[PDB]
Amino acid sequence: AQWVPKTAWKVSNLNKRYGPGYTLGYTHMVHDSHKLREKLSSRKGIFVIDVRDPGERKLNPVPRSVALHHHDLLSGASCPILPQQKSAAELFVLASNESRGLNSAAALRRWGYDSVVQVDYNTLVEAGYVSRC
Amino acid sequence: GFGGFGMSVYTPKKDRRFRVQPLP
Amino acid sequence: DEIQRRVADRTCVQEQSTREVQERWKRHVVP
Amino acid sequence: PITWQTAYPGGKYRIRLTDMYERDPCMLMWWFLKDEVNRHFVRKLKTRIAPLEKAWLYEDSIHPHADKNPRPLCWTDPEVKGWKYRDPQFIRRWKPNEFMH
Amino acid sequence: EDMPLYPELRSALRQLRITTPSPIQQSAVEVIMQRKDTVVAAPHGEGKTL
Amino acid sequence: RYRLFHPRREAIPMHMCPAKTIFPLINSNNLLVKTRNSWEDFTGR
Amino acid sequence: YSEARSNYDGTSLPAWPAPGKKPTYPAALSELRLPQPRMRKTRTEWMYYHGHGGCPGKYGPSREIADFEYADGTPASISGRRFAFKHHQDHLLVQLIRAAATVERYDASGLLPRIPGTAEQRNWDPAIPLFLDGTMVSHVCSRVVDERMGTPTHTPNELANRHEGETLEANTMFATNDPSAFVS
Amino acid sequence: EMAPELQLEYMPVLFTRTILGPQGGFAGEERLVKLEVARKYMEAGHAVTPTEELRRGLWCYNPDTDKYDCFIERNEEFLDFAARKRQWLDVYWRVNTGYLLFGRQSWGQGFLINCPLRKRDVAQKLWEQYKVRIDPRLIEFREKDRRTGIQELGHNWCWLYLPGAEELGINREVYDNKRVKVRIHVRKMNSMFALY
Amino acid sequence: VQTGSPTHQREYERFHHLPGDVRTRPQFDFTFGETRADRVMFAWRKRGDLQLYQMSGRGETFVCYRCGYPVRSQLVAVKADNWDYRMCYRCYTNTVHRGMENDT
Amino acid sequence: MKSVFDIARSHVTFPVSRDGTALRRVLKDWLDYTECQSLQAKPAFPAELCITVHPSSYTKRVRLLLWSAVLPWEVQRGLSMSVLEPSIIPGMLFVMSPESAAQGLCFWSGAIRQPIDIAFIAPVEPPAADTPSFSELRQRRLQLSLEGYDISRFFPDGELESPTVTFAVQSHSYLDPFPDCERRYTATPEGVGRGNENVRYVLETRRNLLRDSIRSALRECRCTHGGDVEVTISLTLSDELKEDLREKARLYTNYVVPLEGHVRRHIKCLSGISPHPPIIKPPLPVKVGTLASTRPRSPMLADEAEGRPTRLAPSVFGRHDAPALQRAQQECNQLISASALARIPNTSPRAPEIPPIDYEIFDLCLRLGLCQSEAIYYFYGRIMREWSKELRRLRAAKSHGDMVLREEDVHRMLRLVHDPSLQVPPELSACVEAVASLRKITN
Amino acid sequence: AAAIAPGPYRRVGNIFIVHCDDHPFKHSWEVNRMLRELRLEFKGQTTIVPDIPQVRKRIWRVRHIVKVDVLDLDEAKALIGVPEHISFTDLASQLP
Amino acid sequence: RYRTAWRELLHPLPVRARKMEWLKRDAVEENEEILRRPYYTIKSYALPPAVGRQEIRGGMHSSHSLDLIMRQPRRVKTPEQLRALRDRLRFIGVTGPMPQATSVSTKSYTDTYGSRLRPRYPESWDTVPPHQPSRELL
Amino acid sequence: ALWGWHRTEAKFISRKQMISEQVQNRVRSGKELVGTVYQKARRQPWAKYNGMFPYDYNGPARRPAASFVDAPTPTHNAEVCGTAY
Ligand SMILES: Nc1ncnc2c1ncn2[C@@H]1O[C@H](COP(=O)(O)OP(=O)(O)OP(=O)(O)O)[C@@H](O)[C@H]1O
Ligand SMILES: [Zn+2]
Repeated sequence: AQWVPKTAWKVSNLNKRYGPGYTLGYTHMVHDSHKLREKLSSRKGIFVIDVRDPGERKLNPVPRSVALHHHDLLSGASCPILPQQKSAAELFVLASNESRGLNSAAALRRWGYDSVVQVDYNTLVEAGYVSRC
Repeated sequence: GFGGFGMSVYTPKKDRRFRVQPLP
Repeated sequence: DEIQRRVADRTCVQEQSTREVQERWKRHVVP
Repeated sequence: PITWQTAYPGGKYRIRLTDMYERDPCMLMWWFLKDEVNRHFVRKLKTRIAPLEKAWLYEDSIHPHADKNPRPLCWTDPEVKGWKYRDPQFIRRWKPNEFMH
Repeated sequence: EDMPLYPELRSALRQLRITTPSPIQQSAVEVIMQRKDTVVAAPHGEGKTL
Repeated sequence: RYRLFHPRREAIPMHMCPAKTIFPLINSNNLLVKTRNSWEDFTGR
Repeated sequence: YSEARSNYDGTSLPAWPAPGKKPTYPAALSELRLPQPRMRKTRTEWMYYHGHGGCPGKYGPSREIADFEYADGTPASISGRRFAFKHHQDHLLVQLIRAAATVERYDASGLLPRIPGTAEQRNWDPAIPLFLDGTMVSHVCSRVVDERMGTPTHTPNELANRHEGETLEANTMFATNDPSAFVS
Repeated sequence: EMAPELQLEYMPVLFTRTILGPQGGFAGEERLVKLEVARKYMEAGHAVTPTEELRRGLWCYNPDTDKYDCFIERNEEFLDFAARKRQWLDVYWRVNTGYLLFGRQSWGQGFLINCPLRKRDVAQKLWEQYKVRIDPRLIEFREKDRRTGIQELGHNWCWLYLPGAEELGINREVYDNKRVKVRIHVRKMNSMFALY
Repeated sequence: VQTGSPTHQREYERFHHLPGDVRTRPQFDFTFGETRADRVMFAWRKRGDLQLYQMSGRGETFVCYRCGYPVRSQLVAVKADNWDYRMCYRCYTNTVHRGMENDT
Repeated sequence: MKSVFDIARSHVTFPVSRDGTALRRVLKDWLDYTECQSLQAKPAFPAELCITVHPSSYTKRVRLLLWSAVLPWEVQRGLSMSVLEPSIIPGMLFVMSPESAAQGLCFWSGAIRQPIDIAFIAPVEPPAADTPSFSELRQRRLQLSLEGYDISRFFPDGELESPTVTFAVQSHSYLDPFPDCERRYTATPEGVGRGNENVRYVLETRRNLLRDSIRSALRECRCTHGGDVEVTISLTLSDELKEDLREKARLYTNYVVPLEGHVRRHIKCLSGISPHPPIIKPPLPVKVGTLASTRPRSPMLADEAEGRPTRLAPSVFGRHDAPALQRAQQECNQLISASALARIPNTSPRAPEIPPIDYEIFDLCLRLGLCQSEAIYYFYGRIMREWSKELRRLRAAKSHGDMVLREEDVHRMLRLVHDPSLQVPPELSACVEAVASLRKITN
Repeated sequence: AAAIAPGPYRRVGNIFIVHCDDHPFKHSWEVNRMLRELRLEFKGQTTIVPDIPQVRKRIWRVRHIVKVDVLDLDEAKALIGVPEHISFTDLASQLP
Repeated sequence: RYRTAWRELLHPLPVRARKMEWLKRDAVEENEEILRRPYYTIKSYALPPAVGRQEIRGGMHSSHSLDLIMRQPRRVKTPEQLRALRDRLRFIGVTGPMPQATSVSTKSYTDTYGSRLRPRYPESWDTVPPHQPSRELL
Repeated sequence: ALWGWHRTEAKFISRKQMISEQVQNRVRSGKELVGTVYQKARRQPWAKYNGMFPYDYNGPARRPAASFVDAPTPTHNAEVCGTAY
């Protein structure tokens, strides 16, 4: 059958009274932590980018994630570090503020990575990706 | 180019040098 | 085809039997 | 228009191409040859007159220059140019190995 | 009313029976309130002092 | 046409003056500089 | 005898392919980021591609190869122009080296901002995404030229009076994230 | 989080009637407004002192009845919707208030320009001197300029289509909620600012 | 400018560098047959109340009623066939571009 | 057995413009026909696939029963939740719009039972007919044609009436079913016919149909190679299939366009959009001008009169002081300074009243391809916001230790998410899954 | 392959090869001052500069009289016959 | 179509000059697109340098011999090997003493022939030596 | 080449005009029977317009020719073709 384009769903962002950002519908930081362990044990790689403060990532030292800044991610200085397969690869953004998480997600979408999901440090601890202690 | 209004008109020497052929 | 379509549309006074018998013979001989 | 000046006052003769053709058809070709020559040689009377005498104009098709055996010079005009046309659509010929793999 | 003035200053304009800024009072008042060196020049009687 | 479009790297070709001219031993591990400082210090032919 | 020299070591890519195999051809259209208009490479672009400086005797073999050798093999002599050209090559080399070293020092110190461009470029280009967190005559001339270059146009006084310290806020209500609208 | 010396020049102000401008806001908005303009608003009657009861609920001006009979309860969704409507109205006001300035080269004193403009250049200068980010797809030239864009020298005007009109309900106060007319003045400038 | 003979370069091609109606072919050609008394060689389309004319010989200096300057040129714009009110070509092009050819 | 024409003849009576319940019933009956009826129950028609062999001719005719899919819901559905086989071979024909064929055609294996073979066919004319003269002939005959089907979208070259036109294949691909519903799942034309405007027909059929046909055709090819042989494929549609395609295109252009207009009007209504001596002289509407008055002073001035406001500008009727001007302003309810007139708009501060969301129509639009983009643009943000607020409420209740959402609506949205025939954005999918997990609601 | 590249990460800047294409003396004194800072005097001169914000600002000011090409550090190490285990700070410290 | 006809009538530049002006605007847009690039770029050791490149096709460009090396993988794949090459890397013109505890019998050329003396070099068009070592300093 | 009197009665015309003539030959077959002096004197082109169209200056409009790339290679290209009869 004919494939409805994925970009056809971007027209809802043009809604003025109900837009994504200008009462919030992120739904990424609140996802169930059960599927996170399954996706973990299936992928078993480095696909989590943490975008937060240096003091915060020192206080919560997630070893497997890669530390980046949202300004850097939007500028695109980390293109060779990115998985280079925009279709198959999926990314997990570890951010403190929902604002920074959404900005990093928008930067990844602009660079071509549509499969990006936000995850909190608490959700990561509850799932077992960080393996706190 | 083609001078406008304010620019004075100057008559140059006609190009008499030999020109190559305009092949298609 | 073009000339017959134009002449039919511009005449508008004819009988479809003559146009039908030829296409019927075509259906009977060609395929 | 084809215009020229004579020594008499107000003698600015102005004739049409039709007038010059009904007078003498060779005059038009000679005038255009003179123009094309003076385009590059106008300083020296020698360099602007001597070439013209090498042209042998003839109104009709007959000419007495059959002994010199003139070769039929071939020349291409700079106007020939093929503007882009629509790519014609045709059926593609496939291959058994292409259908196999 | 379009220029920002304090209410106690509004009463001073009413006490002086002032009702409309003269041309030199229209272009000079807004400049002084921006704290810039100004040379208020106008003929005599155009309300320069105020 | 005087509006040329080409990578200006081509305007300065480096194929003829590699690092072996500025540092003769840069291909090896030892590093040494043998350069011509200016055009005034010319002993002559 | 003769010298066939293209680079410093006289090496070049294989100019002739394998017998029967398809040969490789350069790019005929000029290096233009836009597909239109398709323009054939001029002779100066061809020289720049082959390695010259756009002139027959500006760079490349025609300038680096010697002109005469003695019959017994004794080479030529050094000329003033030869020494000047060698110094010019070394000057280009040291320019590149010092530029790279300055970039490395800036990177090590941290003076390379993550935000691309400059303030003027960010105020001038909408395609740039919005980021959200001795003598004194030389100095005064630099300040004057900065004041005259920066801020080419100003917001009209009806929207925001620049003297009253009023500046408009950036708005992204109708903007789009995809750069197709700005690149097409 | 402002500095105290800077905050001394501002005062918290609740807006009763929606006002457009760099020191404006929407009906039922709390903002740090400068002293002079805030005093002007409070004297005109468009502003109120932000008390706790007023932060809870406010009365606002009604355009249909021309009286402050519209009681409004400040809620999160109301604040979001009113902020979006204020953004739309501010974009419209910016693009419909003043001129746009273009400066390019033109050899001689001719009437047409050397290099005609395009939607990309229009959007660039819009973001530059209006601080409004829009995509070039919303800029639609005139019937004569659909071919080569803005080419004349002097004064021209283009159409800019704003999609978000009927969702927020602006068709009453605005002249035309569908589109807006951007007046663009093109001139000859010096080399450094002409650049073409 | 004059860069050729009238056989190749027409007389109305001298002002080809100036912008406006001269870059088009004139409608009337009085250069053939008898010569006019005022030595006018071409006349363009009558735009509203203004019509352009090209003289022959050295430029006759006239006074444009729009700018007020004495103008020496071969191009003259006559208003409503009244040869007392003339216009230089520059004022003519500006009047047309503004759309004042019917009013002025 | 059941026919789209019978469905339309039944829906003739339903008054759509007067009752929204009637439009909802129309959409429900269309969804019923689309998802509750079998592809074998839907009518088919025969067509012949010919294969000519050029040696260096042999013809191979195959009987094909083709189901015609021209409607948007049928096209977006395809061979989803349907089987081809429960001498003649089944198949499906898809007709694309010219605007959609201009872009890269992309098909996907959506909820198919058997692996499918896809062939991108297009109408081609002999070079003697591809001259621009016959092109202008066809354009004139189509612009003069009185048929119902839209020429700009349906058959812009006239491949149904022209005798010399042949439907030839230009690209070949295969679609494999996903492991959940039963190795590439995406099909796109490649090589000849890639990104062309004439490649507008898609033939889906049994996997390796062309492979088996070429195997059966290459009989003398073995000895021809033993002692460089090309193959060409074409399609011939029978007269009944031509008539079916024409009638379906006509029914589309005469039924769905008013239906699409009514759906858009209903969506706007659900979103809340409804179609519609003094000292100071206030603005007045402009006076209607006569012929000579509306005639500009110059044909070049005829362009400036394009953009003119329909209202005059306000003014004052004398020279007065500031208090007099302010009193005149407050008495006439009109401001003089254009700056203030622009900065102070008479705007209703209240938010527009909006009736609740209609998940049923939101699902119907997505499942029937009718005004899909409009329905998304008008309801996706609202649905996401309401579901996220409900999720926040449920998480607050969970952390602590009647509801706005209806259980039927939650079930419908869960069906929409878990339906493999459609692709839902990951945001909405995960949101609905989390809300269902928190509310303990399944299926 | 679809995973983020592991291992230690290094920064790689850029350098600008700027070639003048129009007569600078024809323009005003400010653009001429900027080109003089960029070390360009006549038409047809090519220079090499870092990618610092100052140079970026200068090139943004004179972007209509010069054409610029970008070369990263690895691209420069490939263009000039210098191994990869040798940085540029040492080369700058070694040159006289 | 009076307005567009008059516009087509008057033009300040001919067609070729307008073509060159469009080429100038294209060069300016290319300069701006080039300046819009970021400052640095985070790269990895093992992966080739030409993996993060953002970008008239099917032909060989002048940078073919360079993009070959850019596409081939890197040699030094770890900071361990990097420092194992650096600690062996040595300078000569460095101002100051140099380690000699490796071999005692070897003497550097500076210590052997002083500083004001250099070996005689073959001076020809092919190879040029540095001149005036006294002027070589400061 | 002209077959009749005026330049508009050209011996070679476009296919659209040719189809127009073909349909007129059948729709108006009655007016062909009689030749009246009225029509004879009306046919005289002494009053018909003869002006230079834009194509009379720019040449006939360029249009692509029917390509025959699909034609097989001539197997007897060296042989000479004979007369018709
Ligand atoms: N806005 C106003 N409306 C009416 N009267 C005014 C206004 N402003 C000032 N005046 C009157 O004008 C008078 C003269 O003002 P002022 O002294 O400023 O004039 P001046 O220009 O300073 O004269 P001079 O230059 O001779 O000193 C004052 O007495 C004052 O009452
Ligand atoms: Zn004048």
